[PDB]
Amino acid sequence: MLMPRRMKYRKQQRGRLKGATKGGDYVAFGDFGLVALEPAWITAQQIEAARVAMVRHFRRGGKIFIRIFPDKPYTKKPLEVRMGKGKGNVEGYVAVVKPGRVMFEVAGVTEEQAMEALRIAGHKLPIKTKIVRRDAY
Amino acid sequence: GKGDRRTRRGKIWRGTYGKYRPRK
Amino acid sequence: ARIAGVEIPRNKRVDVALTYIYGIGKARAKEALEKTGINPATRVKDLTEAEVVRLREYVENTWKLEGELRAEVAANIKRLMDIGCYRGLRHRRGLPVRGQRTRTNARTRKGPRKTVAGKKKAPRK
Amino acid sequence: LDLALKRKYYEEVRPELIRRFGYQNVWEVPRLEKVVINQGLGEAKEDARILEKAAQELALITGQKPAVTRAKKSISNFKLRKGMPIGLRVTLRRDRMWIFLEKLLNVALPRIRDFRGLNPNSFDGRGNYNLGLREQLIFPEITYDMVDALRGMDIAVVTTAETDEEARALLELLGFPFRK
Amino acid sequence: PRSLKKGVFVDDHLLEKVLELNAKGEKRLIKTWSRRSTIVPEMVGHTIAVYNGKQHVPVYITENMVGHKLGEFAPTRTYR
RNA sequence: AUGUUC
RNA sequence: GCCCGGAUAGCUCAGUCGGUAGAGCAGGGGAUUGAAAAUCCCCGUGUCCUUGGUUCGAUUCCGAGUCCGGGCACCA
RNA sequence: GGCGACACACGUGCUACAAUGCCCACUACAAAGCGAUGCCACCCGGCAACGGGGAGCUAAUCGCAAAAAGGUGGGCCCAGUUCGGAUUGGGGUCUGCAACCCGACCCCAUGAAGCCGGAAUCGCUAGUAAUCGCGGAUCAGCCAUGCCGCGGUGAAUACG
RNA sequence: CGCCUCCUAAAAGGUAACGGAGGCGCCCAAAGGUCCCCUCAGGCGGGACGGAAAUCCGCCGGAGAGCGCAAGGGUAGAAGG
Repeated sequence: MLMPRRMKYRKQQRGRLKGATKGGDYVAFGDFGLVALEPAWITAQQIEAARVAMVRHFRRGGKIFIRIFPDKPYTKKPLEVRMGKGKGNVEGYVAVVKPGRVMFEVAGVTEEQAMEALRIAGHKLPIKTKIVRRDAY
Repeated sequence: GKGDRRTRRGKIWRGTYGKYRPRK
Repeated sequence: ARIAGVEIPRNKRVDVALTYIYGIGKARAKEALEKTGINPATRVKDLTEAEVVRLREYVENTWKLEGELRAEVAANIKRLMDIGCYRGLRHRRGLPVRGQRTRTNARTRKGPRKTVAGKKKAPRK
Repeated sequence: LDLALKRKYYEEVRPELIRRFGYQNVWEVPRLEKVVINQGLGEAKEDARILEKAAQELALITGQKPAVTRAKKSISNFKLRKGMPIGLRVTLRRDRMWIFLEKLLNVALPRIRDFRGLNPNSFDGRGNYNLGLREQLIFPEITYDMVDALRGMDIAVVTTAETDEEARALLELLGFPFRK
Repeated sequence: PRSLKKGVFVDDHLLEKVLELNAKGEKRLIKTWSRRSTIVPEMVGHTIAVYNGKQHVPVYITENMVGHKLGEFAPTRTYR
C-alpha cells in the first residue's frame, strides 16, 4: 500500500525552464551526511528507488534527513510536431537540484548501515556521494 | 379530566378515599 | 408585581391569574388568605397594593423554588447516572423514569419514532 | 442629584479603599470610565415597519434618543437574508447614568428571573466586562410595558479595572453579588 | 413516601456478616446468593456480590444510595 | 356499464 | 487522443436566467382480500462526479482530469 | 434472572379535542347484591389516608350507603382555555412477615397531547340508541378501564 | 481575427513564437460637482436568541482591509468609509 503522489497541496501554475546554479547547500541538521555529485532536475521516481533498498536493508529500521522539495513537473508533448497546452503535467515532478547540493544525513546506524546507506543510495542514481563531518554543526 | 383526581370523576372510577371522602 | 423572578401575572382577579404558573401548589394560596387573608376576590388590577407587597416578598424571599425545582430535576436523574441506578439507564436512554410497561408508549423522555422493517413477509396480527 | 453614588463613593468608597488595600494616586486608582448600551436581533424587512416599532418604544424607555443602524442589502447573507441592519446604540456619563441606574439596580435587578444569585464572573481581565440579556418590563420605571412589543437585548461596561480586580471591587461595593 | 415505619425489612445471616466487619474490622469483601433488603451506611464501600437471577451483579456499595435499598441498583434483563 | 389470481 | 454535445434519490427524467429541489416510478407502512394482485392514504433516503473558483450566495458563469454520447481523423 | 424483554405494524377498551364544557355548600330518587369467625354504626386524632376504638346483627332489625345521574344559588366570556394527563419528584400509607423489577393508595408539585383523524371497517327499529352508576366471581392484599350483574334518563328512523 | 493586468522580456525604454494565468463591447444621476468626518481588515476577551459567523468594548495591530466589475500599481498626508 501507499500509492498517492505528493506535490504542493494543489497546482501552483505550470511553467518554467532551467539553469545550473552550479551547486549549493550548507552544513547540515543531521549526522552522516549524504553529499551529491550531478547537477539537474530530479524525479519523484529516482527518489523512492533509493531510500527503499536502504530502509529494509535497514531491517530493524533506518532514518536520514531529506533536504529539498518539488517545483515543476514537466512538458514533453506525447506525439507529433508541437503547439500549446502543457502535457507531461501530472506526469512528473522535479526538485531543484544544484551540483553537489546536499540531500541527506543518516543516524542511529553507524558506518555499518550508514556507510553503504550512501554507497547504495548514490548507486541507486548515476551520480554519487560522501559522508558528513562538521563544517558548522 | 376523566382519568384525573383531586375531584370525583376520578375517585369514582378508581377507588380512593383520602381527604376527599371522610365527613367531619 | 414581582412576588418572585418576574411575576408577569396581571390582568384579571386573583381567581384568574394564580397557579397557571410553574411550581404551583394552590395550598400556600389559601394561606395568604388563611394565616392572613389576602383573599381571592380582588381583581389583580387593583389587588390592594398592601396585599400586593406583603404577597410579593411573601414567597419571593426564603421560599426556594421555580428555578430550584429544576435543581432536583438533575439531582434525582443526574445523580443516578453519576452513580449506578438502573432507573439510571432509563431517564438516560429516553426511558421514562417511572417504571411501568414495555413496548406500548414512549412519549415520556424522548418521544415519537423511527422505523426499521420486518421478517420478509411479516404479517400484522 | 445628591443621593446614593454621589456622597456615596465621593465620601465613602474612598475612605474605605484607604487601608482596604494600599493605593497611591487619585486619578490612577479604581476610578471609572464609561457606560455602554447596545442591542441586536436577527430580523430585517419583515415589512420594514415592525423594525421601527422597536424603534418606537425602546430608546425613549431608557430616557435617551440614540443613533441608528439598519439595512445592508437584499442579499442571501449566511445568518438570514435580512436587509441586514444590526440594532442601535448610545452611551452616557452624566447623572442620567446616576439616579437612572440606582433604581434599575436596587429595584429592577432582584425582581430578576431567578434571584439568589449574581454574575460577577462574566469578567474579562481588566476594565472590560460583558453580560447579555432578554427582558423588558423588569425596569423600575418600565414595569410591564408593551406586551404587543417583546424582544431581546444586551450590555457592556468600562473602567480602569487593571483587571476584574477593580471590576469586582465595585461588585460588593454597592451590591452586584457573586453567583453562588 | 418510604412506608413501613420501622422493622422495614432485612434477613438474619447477612447481619451476622456486617457486624463481623463492623467488629473484627473491614477485612475482606464478600458475595451473595439471592437478594431483597434495604440499605444502610455501616456496610458501604465494603462491596460484595449480588448474583442476579442470571449472572453475578455485585455493587461497589456507596453513599449516593443514601438510605435507599437494593431495588434501584439491582440491574439485570437483556438489551442492546 | 369496468375488473386477475391459489 | 479535435471539437460540439454528456455524470439528479433506487433508477427511467425535468429544472431561460441563482438564494423555500422535484416528479414517474420507486420502496416504506396503514386502510383491502380468504389470500393475493389493481388501489386510496402519507412520507422521508440525494454532499445534483470528487476537487478547485465567484458572489454574501452556486445544481444553473468558471477550469481540471475519471470517466458519457455525437460528430471527429481524407488525397496524401 | 425470566414470558409483566425493544426499533417499529392490526385490534379491542378510557379519555383531550372542552366553553350544553366549569365547580361547591348544600340539598332530592332505582333495581342486584352481597353479611359470618362477616358488612363494621358511630366520636374523633387526622385538612386526609389510615386507625383507634366499640354496639348490632349472633342474624333481612345490627353492614356496605351516602348517593350517583339532579336542584339550586353562588362563582369563568372558545382561549388548544377555572381544559387537559403524560408525566416527573416526594412525603405517610396499607393487606402480604415483607411489594426495586410490578402492589394497590391518603395526600405536594408537574401541562405530551390536542380544535373530532385518510382510505376506511363497527352495534342496533324501541326503549332503541345513547347515559350516570351500584353490586358478582375471582386474588390472601393488585393496575379487573376485564367480562358478570342491575337501573334513576332516555331520541331516529325504515320509498323501498 | 480589437483592445485590458502581470510572465516570457536577458535592470534605461522597446522585443517576437497555434508559449502560462486571467479579463471588457456594460453599468451609474448617483456609482457624478463641492466641504467638514473615520479605519481598516483583524488577532483577544468579556459577554441572550449568538456553534466561524448573531452583536458590542477595551489591547494590539497602518493597510493584508479597501476604493463599480480582471489583474496590476497606488493608496490610511485615502482616491479610500
